[PDB]
Amino acid sequence: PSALTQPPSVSVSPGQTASITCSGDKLGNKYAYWYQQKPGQSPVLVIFQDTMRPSGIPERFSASNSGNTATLTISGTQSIDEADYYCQAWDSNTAVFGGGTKLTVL
Amino acid sequence: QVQLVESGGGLVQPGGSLRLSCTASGVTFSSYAMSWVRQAPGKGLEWVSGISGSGDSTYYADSVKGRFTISRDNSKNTLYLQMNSLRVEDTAVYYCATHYCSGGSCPFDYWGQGTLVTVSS
Amino acid sequence: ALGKLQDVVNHNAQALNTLVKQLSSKFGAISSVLNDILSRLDKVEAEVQIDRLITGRLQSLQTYVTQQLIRAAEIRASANLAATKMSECVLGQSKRVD
Amino acid sequence: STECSNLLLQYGSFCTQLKRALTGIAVEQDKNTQEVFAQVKQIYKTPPIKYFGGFNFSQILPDPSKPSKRSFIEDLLFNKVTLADAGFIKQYGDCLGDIAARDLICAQKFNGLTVLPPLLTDEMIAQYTSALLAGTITSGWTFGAGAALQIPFAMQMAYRFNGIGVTQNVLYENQKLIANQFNSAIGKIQDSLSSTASALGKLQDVVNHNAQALNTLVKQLSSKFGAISSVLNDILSRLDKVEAEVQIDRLITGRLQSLQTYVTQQLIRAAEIRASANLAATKMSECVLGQSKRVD
Amino acid sequence: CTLKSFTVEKGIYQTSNFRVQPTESIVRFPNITNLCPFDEVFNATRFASVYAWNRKRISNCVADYSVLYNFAPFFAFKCYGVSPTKLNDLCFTNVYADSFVIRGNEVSQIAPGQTGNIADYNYKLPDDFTGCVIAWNSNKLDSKVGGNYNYQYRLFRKSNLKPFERDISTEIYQAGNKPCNGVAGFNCYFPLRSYGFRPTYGVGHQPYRVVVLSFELLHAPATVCGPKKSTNLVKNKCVNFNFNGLTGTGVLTESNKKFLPFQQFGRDIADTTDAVRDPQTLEILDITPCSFGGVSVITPGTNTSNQVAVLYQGVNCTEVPVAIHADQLTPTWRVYSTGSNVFQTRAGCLIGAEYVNNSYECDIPIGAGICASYQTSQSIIAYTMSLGAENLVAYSNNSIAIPTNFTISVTTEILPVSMTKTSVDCTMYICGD
Amino acid sequence: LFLPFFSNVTWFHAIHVSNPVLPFNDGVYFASTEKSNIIRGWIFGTTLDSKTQSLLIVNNATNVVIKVCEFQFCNDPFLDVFRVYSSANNCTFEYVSFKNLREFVFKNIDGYFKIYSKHTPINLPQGFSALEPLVDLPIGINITRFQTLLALHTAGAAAYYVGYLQPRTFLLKYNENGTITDAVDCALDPLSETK
Ligand SMILES: *[C@@H]1O[C@H](CO)[C@@H](O)[C@H](O)[C@H]1NC(C)=O
Ligand SMILES: *[C@@H]1O[C@H](CO)[C@@H](O)[C@H](O)[C@H]1NC(C)=O
Ligand SMILES: *[C@@H]1O[C@H](CO)[C@@H](O)[C@H](O)[C@H]1NC(C)=O
Ligand SMILES: *[C@@H]1O[C@H](CO)[C@@H](O)[C@H](O)[C@H]1NC(C)=O
Ligand SMILES: *[C@@H]1O[C@H](CO)[C@@H](O)[C@H](O)[C@H]1NC(C)=O
Ligand SMILES: *[C@@H]1O[C@H](CO)[C@@H](O)[C@H](O)[C@H]1NC(C)=O
Ligand SMILES: *[C@@H]1O[C@H](CO)[C@@H](O)[C@H](O)[C@H]1NC(C)=O
Ligand SMILES: *[C@@H]1O[C@H](CO)[C@@H](O)[C@H](O)[C@H]1NC(C)=O
Repeated sequence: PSALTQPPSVSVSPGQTASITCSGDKLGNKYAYWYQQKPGQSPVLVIFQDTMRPSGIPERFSASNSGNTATLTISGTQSIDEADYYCQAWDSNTAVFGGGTKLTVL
Repeated sequence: QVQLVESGGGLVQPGGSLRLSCTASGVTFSSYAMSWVRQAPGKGLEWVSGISGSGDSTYYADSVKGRFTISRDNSKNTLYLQMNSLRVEDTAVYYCATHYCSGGSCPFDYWGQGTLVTVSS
Repeated sequence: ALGKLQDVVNHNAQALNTLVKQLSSKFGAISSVLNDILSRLDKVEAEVQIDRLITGRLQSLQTYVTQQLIRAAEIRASANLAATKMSECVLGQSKRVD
Repeated sequence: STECSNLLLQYGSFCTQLKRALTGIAVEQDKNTQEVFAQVKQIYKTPPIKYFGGFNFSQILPDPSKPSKRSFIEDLLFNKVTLADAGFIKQYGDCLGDIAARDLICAQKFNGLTVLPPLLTDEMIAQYTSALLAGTITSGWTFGAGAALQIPFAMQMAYRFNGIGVTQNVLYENQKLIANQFNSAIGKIQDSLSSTASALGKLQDVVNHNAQALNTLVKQLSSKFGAISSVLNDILSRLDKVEAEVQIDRLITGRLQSLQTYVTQQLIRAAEIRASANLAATKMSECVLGQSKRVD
Repeated sequence: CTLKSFTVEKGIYQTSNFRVQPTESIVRFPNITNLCPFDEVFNATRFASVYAWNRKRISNCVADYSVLYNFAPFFAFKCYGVSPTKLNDLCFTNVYADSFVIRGNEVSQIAPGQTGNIADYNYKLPDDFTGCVIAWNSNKLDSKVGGNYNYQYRLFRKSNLKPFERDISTEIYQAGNKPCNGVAGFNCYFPLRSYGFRPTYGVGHQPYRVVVLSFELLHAPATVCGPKKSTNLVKNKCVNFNFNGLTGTGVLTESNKKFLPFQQFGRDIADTTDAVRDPQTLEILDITPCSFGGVSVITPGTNTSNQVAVLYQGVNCTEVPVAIHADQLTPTWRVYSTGSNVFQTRAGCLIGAEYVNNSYECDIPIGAGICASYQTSQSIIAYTMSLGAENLVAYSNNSIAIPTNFTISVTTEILPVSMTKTSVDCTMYICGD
Repeated sequence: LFLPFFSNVTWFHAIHVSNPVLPFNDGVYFASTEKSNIIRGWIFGTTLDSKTQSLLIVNNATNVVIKVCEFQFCNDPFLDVFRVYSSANNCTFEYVSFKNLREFVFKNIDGYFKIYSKHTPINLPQGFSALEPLVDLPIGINITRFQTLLALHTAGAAAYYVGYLQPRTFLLKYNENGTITDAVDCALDPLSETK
């Protein structure tokens, strides 16, 4: 919409399930996009159009967008998945991002 | 292999000017809409401006409106971000991202390495 | 000056001429002429084309008759008004304004 | 589709006579309006002095404040009937993107069905009604026969009382009572219009019947009529010429029948509307331009 | 030409609509490069029995159906809901190739709506089947001197199969009322019987190899497509377009409609496609008809002048088509917006008439209070119609106007009374003699 | 084939304190609120023997496996930590891929096994939540009976709902955003038929 609210951080042990959430006014009425940014690295798209993954993104990644929240779930969180995940949506030909969440892998 | 290379980033005094340039290789440049997005060290991602595929339509964020200007050359496969009146808040790493549309159905599938614009006295 | 009556005449004449001109429509058949269909095709094949022609010409006739009924209703309303005016304007003096 | 158009040419003059019938109906609507409202040889106007024997006409006389210059009661009536389509300009953009689906008018327009605007605008019809009203309240029934002959309104009321077999002294001796009763009755008309939202059910029914007819015509485009598909493009993309022609013929026959059904109901309804308009013109002549002895 | 006459009376006439024409053609098919494996369907060493018929899935490949004539010497396709020569222009979500062997006089049973032993107990096609049946004689491969008994069909079954249902069961069949106990008895038959395909048999008794291709032409994402090169995607222009076989003409714009992942097309009330997902970029696009509108021609009589004015009905003067060249706008005649005066009415854009501040009585009605006339140098003028002259009535509380004379007036009223009485000989009109 | 409105559905409670076959009819509506993951698939068939072909659907942490072999199913199939079946031969098809109401619809039309599903958070509620198509399987086999699999590692509980589809006519309301928000079961009562 205009403000994609996102938790600061999510702490997960290897093999657990991470659940990063993205909240916005009726976010379920728009497409949702998730990007993974690593330290000193460019952003990488992992979820587009709510629940679709680009080719090459591991099958463990999944997402949904219902109501006014969109969630990103990395099942079986590995050490590689430690990164800064972002949430994005479009509004009147302008891109709107969420604050970002660091997936701290234990 | 799609590759976006950025250039033109350096230290400027406040009130100065710049011109960022993003060059695409291994992709049809005219079939993509292009966009500039900035990330300050420690802060989040912010969409600065985006241009249509042919460049006929242009869109800017409010915090950057009037000041910045984005253009493209399809012959050179290059995207330009004319930067002027640079205020202190403009310090960020600037990425160029390709997307097929801006109507809501397309993601930023490819991102650049990122260029730094630091503005200070 | 008598445009109404001439218009009635012309509408009837144009309807009949339209009906005649509709006989050159193929309506999806190979020909609009029954004799050519019967001379070029054997019985079974000719029946399909003749059925197409029959349906088209039947529809043209029903269209004509429906417009005729509606126009006849309008004409009957005009005739009832004329009879009322004969009674109340010719056979008497009318108080009704206009 | 050009293939369908060439096939449709084989059906003769069905389309042209459908178009002729609809054009006749469209012309007849303007004729109906002219026959009802253009019954005055001049646009009559009252002087700024607005005293008529104590009778209050402010709520049916024009309001110069508003652009339409409609009366107060005419404003209420105008807001009681909501049009499906006024027939005015629809610029590109109203039927593009995500606005078209939420509007049936866009589908109608995209499938060749349009609404034409009346010849007389609402402002002109209000002008006619105000001319008739000024003629009546300043000259009685004289302007219906010849030149408008001014007469004080109380004396005109005395003429009317004579017209119903009551001596005029009854009017003159109860003039304030009679004027107050008229003012109260007009006030009740006002309050009833301001309360009841379906009082003008007849006119809204006309509007609704036309709108539903057009929407039915649009919805008939999804009928297969015995063909494999109701979409011409799919038939042309899936079958070669010879087989495609059979299915296109089926669709042409079905849609032709849909159009003829629509036009036939339009003709019959137009006849009913013409009868109503002739009655309205007779009532304008005999109730507004004069006093009627005809019971009820 | 609309009036079918060489003379036109004064009036306004509705002619053909204008229409912006497509500037180019767009083809958009999915990015698929693999060739479909039809060789191993038509070139198998042995085909399955019809009771145990084989089903193979074809997906994520490019299907050129013109190569099927090379793999097998059949005479022709027999297709349903599609023509064989249009297959290469289409896309399908999936294809299924069913293959088996029957005898020649049973080939008519491989068709929707059929009955018989094969259609009831071995292989059943749905009544709404869309696909093609390819059958060819295989006497040189499936016949032996002593007879070939490897090919079998189900002769007995308690009930008929459902469409596309397979039954490889071999339970003993009970024709009578006594139990069978897994033993072939008197009314207890083994359900399967073998063809005895011999080379000496007549044509109707000879083996035939059958391949049934079933697919879906309904709106859905597709992974099997014909040989068709994709062009680029053009937006904001009137184009011909082809999305996975769905053809049409219109303007393509970016859509905010939220398609679910299984949705490729969006349909409107008339069941016309007004939204499509791009098969390569996966973006959602809106489809709008290019540009159109009614045209009326305002003429005085051809006895008076050949000058005309043109009304573009219900249209902004800015959207009046200005498309250069004769292939981008029908009708091909042009009336210059600058050359002839342009006036905006609520009924549309009027070109060819000069608007004036005078008000006259209506001569040729345009609409929304505007009328046109041929007046003086004579030209077509447009104006607001006059309702009449104003007349302030000299009303007061004690003033009356009383006539001193009179006029005897005689006026005319014409009323139709009857119309032409007509009779039709229905048989003569319809059938002649 | 829809589940009729206000229809009588069965609320099963399966318990293992440390199981007859259900009919299939035209089709099945399956709802489960439990999140212990004990429910992990279904079986479908007619005899569920080696005499006929049967459909087996089993899901796990990151996959779902679907087969149409001739399973000799056990009397009480369940997943261990097989005991679902003893033998499996002649495989012809294979495929691999607040509270929470998980709803499913299975129907078997022509030779295609169609599955619809929907996960909706709940506070069987009283609103509308249309199910999305999930897969259709080109398996041509006859199904009259079905059963639910459980996953046993100990005390186990599993509650689920079963309703049956009937040939009906429904009037669906699509809102401006493309969502099915309302429906009318035309054969429910006189008022629905009028609607
Ligand atoms: C006439 O009617 C108007 C509107 O109802 C009202 O405001 C006004 O007071 C009335 N005048 C007299 C004299 O009754
Ligand atoms: C399906 O199986 C049941 C029970 O075995 C049987 O009664 C029915 O006839 C079968 N239907 C078909 C189409 O084979
Ligand atoms: C025609 O469109 C222009 C802008 O395109 C608009 O300003 C104008 O008001 C429109 N005219 C009418 C009569 O709607
Ligand atoms: C008509 O009125 C317009 C607008 O006031 C004015 O510009 C123009 O000169 C007038 N033309 C004539 C012929 O009076
Ligand atoms: C007419 O009468 C009204 C009220 O009786 C009065 O206000 C008005 O001034 C009178 N007009 C003339 C011209 O005497
Ligand atoms: C009445 O009119 C006639 C003809 O119009 C005229 O000759 C006659 O003088 C008029 N009478 C008076 C009294 O003016
Ligand atoms: C549902 O069916 C059972 C019997 O199978 C019956 O006892 C129960 O009353 C039914 N429910 C309703 C609401 O009628
Ligand atoms: C459709 O989506 C828009 C987008 O925000 C929203 O404003 C509107 O309320 C939605 N309509 C319904 C019926 O949910």
